[PDB]
Amino acid sequence: SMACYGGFDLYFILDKSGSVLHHWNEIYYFVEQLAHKFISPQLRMSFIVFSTRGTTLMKLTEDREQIRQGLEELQKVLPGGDTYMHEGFERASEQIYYENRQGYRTASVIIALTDGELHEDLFFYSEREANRSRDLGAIVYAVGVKDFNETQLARIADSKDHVFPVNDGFQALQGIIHSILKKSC
Amino acid sequence: DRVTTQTAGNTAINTQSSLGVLCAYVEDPTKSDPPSSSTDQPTTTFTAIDRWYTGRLNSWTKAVKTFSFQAVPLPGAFLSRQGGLNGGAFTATLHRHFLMKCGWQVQVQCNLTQFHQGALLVAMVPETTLDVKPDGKAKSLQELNEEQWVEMSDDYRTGKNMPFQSLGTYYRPPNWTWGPNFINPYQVTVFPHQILNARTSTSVDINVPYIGETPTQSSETQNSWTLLVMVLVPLDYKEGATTDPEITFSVRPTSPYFNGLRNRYTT
Amino acid sequence: STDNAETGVIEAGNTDTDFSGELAAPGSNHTNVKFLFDRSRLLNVIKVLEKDAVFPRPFPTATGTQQDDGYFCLLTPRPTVASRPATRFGLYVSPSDSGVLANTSLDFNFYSLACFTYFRSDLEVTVVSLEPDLEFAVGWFPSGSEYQASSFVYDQLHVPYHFTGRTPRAFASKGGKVSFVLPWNSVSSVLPVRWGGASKLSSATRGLPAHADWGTIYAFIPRPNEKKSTAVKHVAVYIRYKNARAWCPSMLPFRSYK
Amino acid sequence: STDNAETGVIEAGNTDTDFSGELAAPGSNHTNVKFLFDRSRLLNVIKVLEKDAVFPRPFPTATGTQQDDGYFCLLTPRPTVASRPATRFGLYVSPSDSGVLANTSLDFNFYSLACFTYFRSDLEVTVVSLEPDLEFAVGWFPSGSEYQASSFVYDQLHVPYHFTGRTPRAFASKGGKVSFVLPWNSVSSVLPVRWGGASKLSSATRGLPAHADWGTIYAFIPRPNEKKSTAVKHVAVYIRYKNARAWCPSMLPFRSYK
Amino acid sequence: GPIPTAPRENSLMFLSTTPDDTVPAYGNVRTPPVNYLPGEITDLLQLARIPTLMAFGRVDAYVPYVAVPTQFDDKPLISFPITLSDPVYQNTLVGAISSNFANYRGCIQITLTFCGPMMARGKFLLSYSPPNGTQPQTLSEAMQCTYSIWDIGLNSSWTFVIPYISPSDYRETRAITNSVYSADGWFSLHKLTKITLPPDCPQSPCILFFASAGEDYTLRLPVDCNPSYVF
Amino acid sequence: GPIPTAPRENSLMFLSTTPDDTVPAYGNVRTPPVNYLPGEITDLLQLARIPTLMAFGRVDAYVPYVAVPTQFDDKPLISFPITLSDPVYQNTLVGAISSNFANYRGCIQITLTFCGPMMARGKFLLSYSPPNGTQPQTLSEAMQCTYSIWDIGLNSSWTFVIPYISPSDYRETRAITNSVYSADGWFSLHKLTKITLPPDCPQSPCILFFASAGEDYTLRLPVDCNPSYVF
Amino acid sequence: RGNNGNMTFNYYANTYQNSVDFSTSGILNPLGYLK
Amino acid sequence: RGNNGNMTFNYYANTYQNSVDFSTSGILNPLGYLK
Ligand SMILES: [Mg+2]
Repeated sequence: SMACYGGFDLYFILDKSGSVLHHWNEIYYFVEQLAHKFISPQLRMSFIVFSTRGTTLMKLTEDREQIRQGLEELQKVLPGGDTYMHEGFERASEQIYYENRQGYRTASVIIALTDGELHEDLFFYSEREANRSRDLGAIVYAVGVKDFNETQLARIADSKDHVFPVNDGFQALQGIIHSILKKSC
Repeated sequence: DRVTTQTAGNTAINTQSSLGVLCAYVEDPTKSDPPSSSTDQPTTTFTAIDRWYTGRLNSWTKAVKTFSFQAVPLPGAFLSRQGGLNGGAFTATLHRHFLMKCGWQVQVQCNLTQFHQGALLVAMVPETTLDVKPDGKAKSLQELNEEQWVEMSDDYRTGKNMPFQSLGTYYRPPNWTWGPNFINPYQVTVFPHQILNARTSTSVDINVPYIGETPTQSSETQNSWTLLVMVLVPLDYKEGATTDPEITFSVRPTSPYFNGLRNRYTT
Repeated sequence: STDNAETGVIEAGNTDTDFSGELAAPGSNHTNVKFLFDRSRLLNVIKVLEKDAVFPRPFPTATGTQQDDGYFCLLTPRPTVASRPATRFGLYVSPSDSGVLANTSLDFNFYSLACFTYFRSDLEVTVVSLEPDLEFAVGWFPSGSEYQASSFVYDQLHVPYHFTGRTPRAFASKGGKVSFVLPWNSVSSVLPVRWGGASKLSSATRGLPAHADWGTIYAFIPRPNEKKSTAVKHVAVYIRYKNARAWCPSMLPFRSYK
Repeated sequence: STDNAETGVIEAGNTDTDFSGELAAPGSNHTNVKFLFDRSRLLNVIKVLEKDAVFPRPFPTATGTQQDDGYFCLLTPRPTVASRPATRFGLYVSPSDSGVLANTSLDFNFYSLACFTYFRSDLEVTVVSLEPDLEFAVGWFPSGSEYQASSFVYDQLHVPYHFTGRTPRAFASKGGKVSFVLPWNSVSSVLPVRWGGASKLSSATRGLPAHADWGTIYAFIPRPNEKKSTAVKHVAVYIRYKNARAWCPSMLPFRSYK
Repeated sequence: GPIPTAPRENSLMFLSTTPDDTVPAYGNVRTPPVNYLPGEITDLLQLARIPTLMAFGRVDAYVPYVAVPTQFDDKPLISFPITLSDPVYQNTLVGAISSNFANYRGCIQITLTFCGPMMARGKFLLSYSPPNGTQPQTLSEAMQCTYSIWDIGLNSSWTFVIPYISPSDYRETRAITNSVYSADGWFSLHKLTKITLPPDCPQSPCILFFASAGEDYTLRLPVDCNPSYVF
Repeated sequence: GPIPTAPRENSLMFLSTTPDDTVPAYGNVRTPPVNYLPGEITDLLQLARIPTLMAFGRVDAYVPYVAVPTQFDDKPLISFPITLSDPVYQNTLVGAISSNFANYRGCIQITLTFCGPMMARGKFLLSYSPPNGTQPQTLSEAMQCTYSIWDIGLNSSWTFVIPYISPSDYRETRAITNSVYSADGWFSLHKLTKITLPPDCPQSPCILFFASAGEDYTLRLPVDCNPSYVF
Repeated sequence: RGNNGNMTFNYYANTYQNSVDFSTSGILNPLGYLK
Repeated sequence: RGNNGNMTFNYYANTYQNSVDFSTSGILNPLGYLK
């Protein structure tokens, strides 16, 4: 939009499945490096985890003491369980719809992480919820930790242009997240 | 005294630190009548399967934590050759019979010097799906090498990761939180067990009978017992002692009954 | 006293073994297996049928299948889902309205004392209504039978085929209950509380017994399909394990520490 | 083994005859004829009388006859039509409103196991209501009697003649049922499941037995004809064959292949 | 005076199969005697033991026999799974009594009859395979199962008794369930040597199949029947 | 004719644990026999007597053993109250069968095992104090209670049987109540003499603790269990 | 005896309950005898 | 005998009430025997 966004948000929808048990020390490094880079008070961020229960580990806040208290909690999260990536998206969909009712034309950004890709009965709902969150007005990015089908994340993200490996992920999302900060008010 | 040689067929095994043969649930678990769910004559024991089958098992390092188990299914290790455990003429008969009804007799060897400490918990744990990934498929020989020891996480304590069926796109997939093939790691000593302490013995001796929901079970798809070597106390030594002691096991089926002969099992 | 717990057998001592003491008198036998499971407890709250049903099709059920969910109660202490036996037990934490919420069940009072592997017993089923002045009926079909799902037009009224049969359809009086004891009818010799084998069925899954059940009850209202009401009526199924036997000791569930 | 099936008698062998095997133990006796028909099943949903009826006149019934159809339940597993015994069983596929739709019946659970020709048994008749809070009554008249169709004015109220009689009129309590066992009262020694002779009656038709029935029940409401209601009330008739005997083995119906 | 009772929760319940009597209504009826009628079915297993015809789809017009071609092929001439819901068992007395029940136990007895000419000489292998992952088609894959060789001669029938090989004591009589390669396995009629006919004899004779029950075939648990014979 | 009864005030009441039968529905079912299965639990006190592991918070990752430091201190090395609701008793078979009951009576049997090296020599004092106003911490305050000295040698286990010292004949199995210094007192493992290890042996060995039931441990009054194992 | 579990006590007499035949004056036998 | 106080009178027979096993042809013993 040519009108600048009154708010700007960020959602770290993070996998804590059994598949990321040997990779949580790399996922946690990716989240802290994006939180301690964007220190602007215009940007709020929320930490959503999912293995079996999609659980909001930190609400949509901006207080850098709370986010530091949020990041001290993500370091001590034990991976394990299934991969319910649709319930990672439902906690963000309860926050986009809650923040579309403020009169502020904000901008929701969603970052997803997955090693163990989803079964057919679970990929059907995570593709459905990612269609639901885009209808709520979000921009879904799908950051990929180690080996993953791009096609299984092509439906989840906006396109194949929005799927990134995790080593290139901070190299990608350095200016991709920053592109809308200058676009904002 | 503590020197018991257990001769069986053409394969005998010695031990000089024998605690005793922990016979399970009965006085003699070798005595076993034929199955009552067959109207043919069973293939009983014969002198080419009445013998021990030594196969290796992964080493026990200092890196292993407490309660990290390592499951060896029976007869499921004869069929996938788990730990170099070729079944010989037992697996050559197990593939050709549809139902099989035997009771096991295992023995786990691990030689610790008197300057090591540690305590494996060897137990014949009935009816568990511990060899199966939380995603259905059974573990191959590579995945038993890629982890070497399965950590007792919360998914094993709650039974959250036992295999399930895909409910499909119709049902909303429920948040699975519990399943009855859990391990309570503190209560594995209810099973027929001995503790392989680093200061009393080097060989535990468990002798279990046939148990199962039917009077004889299928040959390819049974897991009615599961050898389960669990670390209660981690290994510790000073620098210079023999690092990474090996663990072996020795499985002998007592009184099998093979029913339902057919050709060799093609999937 | 001096012992060896590596042996695997520790003899249960008393106070008089090490010290000067005496044996306490035996209190009671309430730990008897035939005494301790012979008491009723709730199993599953199921809806009450008001027409000829469609039994839940086996998994993986795809979308668009017009079937009737949450009406059949697979009478089993093991975890079920969608009236069919399962392995894991799943409860919906935040049940959003995408997809059909599958009615799961479990016997909470059983597994906290199911310190064994195999369990065989008769089953007394009491089906208590959860509705004021409900005249319902409790159909049933054994372990290994299926539901007869159609309707036969008697006198221009679609009377379904679950009014009659060779299996017990007990009719309740209004404001009353239904109670009857079911025998052990499964083809397995015992019911596996914990099962480790694979069921060679529609695609094989480890740890899932095929015939570990006493059957499946369902509640219907004795009126034809033209007399269908609007609101949903529930009924509650209590269950008692008559003449219980249990084999092969095993574990009790992991009580957490948080 | 080596045999001759042209002989007409093949001796029922076992596994041990040709091979090495053994006899399996005998499971149960649920195939016993006295056990297998001694269980209740639905026969016919009949309307409930509210005045003095007119029994259906015998065939060929012409138009304009003001009679009462669908009220009498000729208690027979054989196919009936219009409360009279028939040979063929007819169900209306697209019942358009030209002419009176004749209430047919059949015992679906009987003929699928009626692998015999002659069948004699007592009859337990349970008459379950299909109406909430119906106080009805179950009249009856034996095989070879007729319905007493008029009314006698007691106290300026047309009380019909089917309230009294020498045959059992069981009155139901409100919300209750009627259950009573009827003896074998037909003049034939047995009931022909399949009959091949001709009934020398009103014009003779092959394959139609005249007295193969246990009687005829009908439901009425115990009020005089001035207290007639408006809506039509139904009742359902269940039937159990007590002390069944069966003779002369025969065929089971042709299950199609489409 | 009054005996103090306590009626249960199932008071005034009408259960259809209560193993008990009820009140008479019109008793003291002497019925006319049936001492003259012969052949009383005491038990419905007197009729499963009587062999009835099967129905095979020809190479609603089905055929009780197997036409035997003169062309060599190493597949069974006819093969059908041993399941009493299979449509080669709908109109036998074994498969139509047992489909009205829920369990069975014992030996199905498949009787053959060579209805060809008297001057024909041939042999037939008759293999019952237990449930394998793949149905055996080669003669060498069916030689290994439970077979028996039937030589055509003077006596013209062979009663291959199918064993009861099953884990459960009572098999389910109706396998309409989410299906696989079906237990309890497959019967299969292989022609071992070709039928050598003298000149001026009809090609392709006919093996008429029967299906009876053994002397230990036992049924359990009545269920409501399929009423679809009447539509 | 009619027996004149008089039904009571509890007519048509469904009581869940009525010590009585009910009406059959589908009887005459011969079940397949279970003569082949060994190891029948006749009584659930055959499993409290089987010793299971305890769980001690290390100096949801708990540890069944007590690491023994080389530093002298005159406090017990581990100490835990004898109450079967205490979280060192949740995952024993003693404390998880008895938490599903309401009373108990008899002797808890705490089995130890020294899982250190064979060349270690040491002694451990094992004091059970009855409920005092203050938990005994000094070795001299625990020498006076019910103790027993365990010398590490060839045999490597010691079964300290905790006496049943209580006024009431059946103690409450669940002390979740307005709480004090808890009856029934405290077990406490004091190291009497330090563990003398030869050179090149691991410091801090491990005393693996068990917890069984005595030969006179008896339970009473079932209650509804906590269903919080499933969440 | 049929589908009758009342082994103990018959209230009504045999003539009233059942319907006996008036007078004129295990081992499953085959239904066809080859002679 | 279980949770059954009916010491006096069983109305239904044993086959109808319970479910007996068909034929194939105090002192709490330990569940593990060291031999
Ligand atoms: Mg994963």
